Amino acid sequence: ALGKLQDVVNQNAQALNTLVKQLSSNFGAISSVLNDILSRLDPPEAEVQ
Amino acid sequence: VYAWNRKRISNCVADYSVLYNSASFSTFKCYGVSPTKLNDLCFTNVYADS
Amino acid sequence: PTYGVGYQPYRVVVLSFELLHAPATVCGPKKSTNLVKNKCVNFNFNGLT
Repeated sequence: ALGKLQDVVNQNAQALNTLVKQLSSNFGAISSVLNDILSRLDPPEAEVQ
Repeated sequence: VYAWNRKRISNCVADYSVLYNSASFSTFKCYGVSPTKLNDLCFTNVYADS
Repeated sequence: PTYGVGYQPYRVVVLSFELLHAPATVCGPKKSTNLVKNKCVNFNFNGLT
């Protein structure tokens, strides 16, 4: 019966989850964590990724 | 070269700025990491292939 | 000895790093500080800055 309300909450949480998971995507960079690229590459090379 | 000799290195602390400081190496390049930042960066194993 | 530079012998050493999900066993000349808890600190656990 409470579908109309549960679904809204589900959608919001889904959006949040998708947005958070987008942080793990490489997007073509060598690593998905900024700290790794910073600690491993020089700024002239780090900025490319 | 066909029999390149590989040495595994583990359980030890070694600096890395010394090699970069020494200019006796005609070519000194790195891929995926910077030699300067390499000093303070641990690793599980190192392979030296000569 | 009389061969050209492109033909002269050259010693080549390739260092390859393996950083798996195992305790890091090769580190650099970095001292270890006493652990501090319950505070906003800048931590570096065997490279996991």
